[PDB]
Amino acid sequence: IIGPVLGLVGSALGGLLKKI
Repeated sequence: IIGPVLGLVGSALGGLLKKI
């Protein structure tokens, strides 16, 4: 991927959303 950052944050973004 052009930027693994956007991909990694997006992952933690769904994990934080789980209990959000």
